[PDB]
Amino acid sequence: PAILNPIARPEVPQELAENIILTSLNDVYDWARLSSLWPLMYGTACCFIEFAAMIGSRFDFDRFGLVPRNSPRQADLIITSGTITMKMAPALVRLYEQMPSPKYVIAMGACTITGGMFSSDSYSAVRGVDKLIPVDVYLPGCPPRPEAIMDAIVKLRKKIANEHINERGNLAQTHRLFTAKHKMKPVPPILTGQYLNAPSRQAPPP
Amino acid sequence: MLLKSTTRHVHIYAGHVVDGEVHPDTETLTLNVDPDNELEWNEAALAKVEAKFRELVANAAGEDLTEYNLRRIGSDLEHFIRSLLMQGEIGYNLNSRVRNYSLGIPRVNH
Amino acid sequence: PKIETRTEPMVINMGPHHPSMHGVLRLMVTLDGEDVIDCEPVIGYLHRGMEKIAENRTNIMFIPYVSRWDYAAGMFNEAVTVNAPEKLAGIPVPKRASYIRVIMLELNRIANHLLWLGPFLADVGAQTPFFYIFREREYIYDLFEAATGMRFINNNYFRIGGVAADLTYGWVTKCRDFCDYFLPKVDEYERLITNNPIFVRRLQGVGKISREEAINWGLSGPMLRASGVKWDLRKVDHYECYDDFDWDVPVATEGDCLARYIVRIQEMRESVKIIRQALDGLPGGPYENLEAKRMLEGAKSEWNGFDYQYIGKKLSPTFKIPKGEHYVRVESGKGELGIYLIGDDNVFPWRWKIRPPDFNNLQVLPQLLKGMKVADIVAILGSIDVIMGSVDR
Amino acid sequence: GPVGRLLQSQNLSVESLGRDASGVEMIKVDRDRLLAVCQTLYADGFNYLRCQAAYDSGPGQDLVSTYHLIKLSDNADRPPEVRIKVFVPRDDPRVPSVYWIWKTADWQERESYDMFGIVYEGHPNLKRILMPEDWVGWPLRKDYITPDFYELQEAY
Amino acid sequence: ILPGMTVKVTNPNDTYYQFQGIVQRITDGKVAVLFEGGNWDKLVTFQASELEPVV
Amino acid sequence: AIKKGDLVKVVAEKLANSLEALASDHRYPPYLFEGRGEVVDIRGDYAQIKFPVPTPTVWLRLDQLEVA
Amino acid sequence: GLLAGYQFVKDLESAGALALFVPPEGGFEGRYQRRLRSKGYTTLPMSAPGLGDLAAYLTQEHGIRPAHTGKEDIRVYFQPPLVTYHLENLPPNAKGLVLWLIDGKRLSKQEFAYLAQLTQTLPKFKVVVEVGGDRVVRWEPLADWVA
Amino acid sequence: KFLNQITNYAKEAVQSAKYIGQGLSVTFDHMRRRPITVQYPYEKLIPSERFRGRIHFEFDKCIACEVCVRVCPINLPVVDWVFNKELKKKELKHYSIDFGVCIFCANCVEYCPTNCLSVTEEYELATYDRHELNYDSVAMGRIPYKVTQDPMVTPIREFAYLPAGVMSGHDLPAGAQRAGERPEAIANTAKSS
Ligand code: SF4
Ligand code: SF4
Ligand code: SF4
Repeated sequence: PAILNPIARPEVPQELAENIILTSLNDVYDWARLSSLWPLMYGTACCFIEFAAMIGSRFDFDRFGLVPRNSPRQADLIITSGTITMKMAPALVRLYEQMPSPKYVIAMGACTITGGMFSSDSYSAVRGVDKLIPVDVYLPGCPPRPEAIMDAIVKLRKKIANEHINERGNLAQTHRLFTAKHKMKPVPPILTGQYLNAPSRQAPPP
Repeated sequence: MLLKSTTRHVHIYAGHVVDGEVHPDTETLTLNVDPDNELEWNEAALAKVEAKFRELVANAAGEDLTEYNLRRIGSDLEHFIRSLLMQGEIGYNLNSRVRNYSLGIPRVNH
Repeated sequence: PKIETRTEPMVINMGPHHPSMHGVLRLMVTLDGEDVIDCEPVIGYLHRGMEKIAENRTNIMFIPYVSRWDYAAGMFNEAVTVNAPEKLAGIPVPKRASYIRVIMLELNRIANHLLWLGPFLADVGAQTPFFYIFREREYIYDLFEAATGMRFINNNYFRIGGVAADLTYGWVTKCRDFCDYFLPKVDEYERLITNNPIFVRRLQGVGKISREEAINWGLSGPMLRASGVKWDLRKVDHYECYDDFDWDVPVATEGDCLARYIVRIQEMRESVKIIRQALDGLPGGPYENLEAKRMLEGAKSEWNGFDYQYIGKKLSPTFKIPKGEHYVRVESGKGELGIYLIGDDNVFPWRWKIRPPDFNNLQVLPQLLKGMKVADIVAILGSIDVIMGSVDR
Repeated sequence: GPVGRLLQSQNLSVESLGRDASGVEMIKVDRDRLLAVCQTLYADGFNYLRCQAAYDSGPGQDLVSTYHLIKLSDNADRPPEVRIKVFVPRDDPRVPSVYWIWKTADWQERESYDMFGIVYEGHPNLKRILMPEDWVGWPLRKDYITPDFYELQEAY
Repeated sequence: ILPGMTVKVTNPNDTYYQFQGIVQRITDGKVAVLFEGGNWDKLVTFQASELEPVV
Repeated sequence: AIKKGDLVKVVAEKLANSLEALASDHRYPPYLFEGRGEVVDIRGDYAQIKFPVPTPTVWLRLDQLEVA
Repeated sequence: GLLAGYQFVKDLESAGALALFVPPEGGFEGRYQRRLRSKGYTTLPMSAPGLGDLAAYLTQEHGIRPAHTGKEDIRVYFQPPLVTYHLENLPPNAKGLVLWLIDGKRLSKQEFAYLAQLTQTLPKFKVVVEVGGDRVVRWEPLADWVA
Repeated sequence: KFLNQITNYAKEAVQSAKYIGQGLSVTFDHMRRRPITVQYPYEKLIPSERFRGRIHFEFDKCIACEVCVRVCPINLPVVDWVFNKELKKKELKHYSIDFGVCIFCANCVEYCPTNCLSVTEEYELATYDRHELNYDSVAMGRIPYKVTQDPMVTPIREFAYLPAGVMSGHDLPAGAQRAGERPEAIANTAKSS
């Protein structure tokens, strides 16, 4: 109750290394994971259309090594592109977590870092993706100039270089987990096929 | 199939983790408080979170097993964690990772 | 590790994470041996609450929301949200601001058809036209960024009494240069496609609705006009500055993907025919000559009258839209956008509604998949110009 | 009005609200004989809907199901463009479905149901397209109290 | 040049050629011209040598 | 009497037994009774209430309120 | 260059405030930040386009007023200083607290001079500023580059 | 019956080969046309005279009208005033905009009477944290960037600022102007015959 939301004052600090033959190899490691970030084609709204224009030929992002990839597993980056409603959010955590561990995030737009215009009087928007996953770089602006995304990638590339190779302990999950028996009466799934084969579509009632 | 509530630093499921799988059982309700290490946990405050979860499932739940309800539980836990993190029991990790203040910046309580 | 085959129809999920542009959309589809019986399309992944946000937001406060329904063309809906309270108050609109409205809005139609065309071909094979449209559709971005501030979407260039801001100096002859540069290139596309067999053999006769079967399901846009129906609200409703131009409303009759493609690609030429015919008829011409002729003598002359101004009386944020309900509509690329507005007496509306064309057009996804294939789905889904942002209401 | 005097001769009467600032007329077709009026109009070449969703007349009085109708002749001039309104009580009741007379009512009525609580007696796939199907609350009513979800609060 | 003083631009190698605008702020030799015109007021930093203190 | 500076507090009980609470969910927000309900509109007999959390307004009536 | 030792750390410990003229790609500067972290220094970049007087955010205690959106009428938070709080939240064996600023072009001469003078006072504290530019990563004392 | 089938077969084959070679020649023609790519960090693009980037702010011209909040779609800008008692003046004590929330509709800029609140051509906003985007009164003026005055940039004009007939903006003379005359020149031309 003196400094709210405080910092924790760690001990046993980091035990970094200092030899040159390892830190040059660390520079190569970071340069390699750096200059070949492979995004995930994750589109939800006009931020994706600006990302599509970023793919284009007025200014690509194929240079400094970015290949738009379709699956998470091969990917390295979610340029979060659009609004995250409360019905697609687990379909974003299940894309982020379902991905290899040295992975990064960019949050383009204002509808996905505070909810933007939908940060008020909306009842189905997530007011910030930073309360779903660890955002690594923020860039503002509903539709931002897609060359601003390349500013964000510059700013992300000078953060991949800010990493170290004997520091990958801050890259896993601890899984502080529990269990609890309950009683909440499971219901059947009402979400199946049966859109035209249902009896009520082929049946004017009496 | 699973019915989960995946916010940040609260992930709730409806199965039993055997070694890393989940195996939905319809009655175990696991939890995975703060996997990404946004916060630095003690032995006491974490037990308070555990007890909040236990007396929030059993004490008030007698209706269906929708994701709506688990999402509501996750919201109550993510507000309880604000309370613990404001009062000053736990704090941010400070490590050389992201350091994005999802919950809040530090105040002084004037 | 394996899956235990059985003699039953297979259910597969084409989830939110499409590897494409056609919004985020589920299609829980059930198939009988690389066929399709039906599918439950679980849309809803992009409901953020427009129709209840539009009740604590006055007109000028809400108009930037409006351009997020059709992410491709954010002026077919700014125009409608303008026209809705504009009719109740009976605010006269000039010919200049309405010709500007026509020009910019039809230019957005061009953009919309291009953004339909790109992923329509990417899902149907090669990616090169996706790169050839953002080589070309990127010029109207610069046009808009000159006239309005931002590019595709978020312009918020339109206002109730007309248009917010008069044009820039060198906009008109440059739009003419674009108009002249475009027609040689809609032909280069037809050199690269429209006869390539590996393309046209992919979508010969997939999808079809009859005339009257496309009217129960109300497929208001080109889908309704790609089945033998001469009907467009630019002509039958006498939208603002029309009957002053030449017209050739395209129609096909096959009802299939060719009947949509040919209609869209002829529309994206008829649109240029409108634009070239509008620039030669402004009340004032280019803003350069207009402002010069005003300042030369016309501190009182007829080149400063109401019909030559870009707006009537500029309004406050307390316009206080009057009472009385009505339904406005506009024929966009996907089809008929519509707004059922009511109003009580105050700045905040009462039941703002959106009637998007994509919603009704996307109703009939499964009928078009009444036993076709698993791999000719995207060819059909890419035909409507589905923008899931236009299904948030 | 013209449509009013027309279907008055078809032996079923409905109120008249006048016109709505565009030449369109409005009639309060009642709940029970709604399908009969709709079938007479579809017989008299009203084959296209153009909107269906609803509005709330206020917090306590009653709901509405505002339809809209049109003749839709090919290559036409300004058509008649009528609509009809169905006041329904608040707590329990509902309306019938017009899906079988003419379509466009499937997902439109499904979302009106989703956002206002208007059941549609005789509607297939009467589910929630928006608003995850496990949801509860009937959002767009004037009296709706949202939950205290964590992803709805702030970027505090 | 000093604040509050309207100016214009004399630089054919600049898109803001021959626009009149009011100076807003001056720091470290570069002056922020404010182009009251159109609808949205625009603000841009020009060097003192690109300008011409019109009356 | 309800005038110029005083905020409101939904009470507990006149809300969910009077045939008009059936829209929203049975259980209630943990921001239930905190006296922050700022004065925004009254339509003769109706009330409109903010609830200062960016999640939309609500239209209530006489029986459901107290002034703190 | 293609390989560099720790002379950057010596230059920084000597001058107190350097100014990087890295290229506009942001790929060949974080390694020097690593070389600093490989010694015991701890970093905090906080993106100068967003810093104010730079005497209220670094030395003194200032008032941040968050975004109200019609809801939650105006309120302050009073976050503590950025340089007397992280400097006290160091580990035990901490050599100092370096300070990185990504976009330095947007700032002015006065606060460059202020950050330079602030290295001597408040001892365990150093500064670096990424003023974009040259096609080879070279640096210069920040007391220089001004006057 | 059978020979005609083989002839139609060969005809389909030849037409397919021809329509493939057509696109072949097209793509082989596109690989001499100059790239329209904009090599951004070294070849940045110049924004227009109406682009809406970062908001500006002066502290001396504000009079605390609260129009900025009453007009923003979401009531964003945090005006804070105290009303000193000399006669009536509202004293402006603090002013901020969270650019992680701002939408860049610039209605704020549009309705500020004092010409205090303007748009800048800064589109290069980004942080590692969103509590740094909350720009203060002394961090909103801050004298924007001006792309051209950058020693390591080759600026490019966009399609509305290129000479008539010109389409790209890469290899241009050093005296190019937009399309046509300004109205001042037209007026002084008509006045002088
Ligand atoms: S931030 Fe802007 S561009 Fe991105 S989704 Fe929201 S409205 Fe669209
Ligand atoms: S609109 Fe202008 S004068 Fe009014 S509060 Fe904002 S900055 Fe100050
Ligand atoms: S740009 Fe729009 S959202 Fe931002 S401060 Fe101005 S009016 Fe408000």
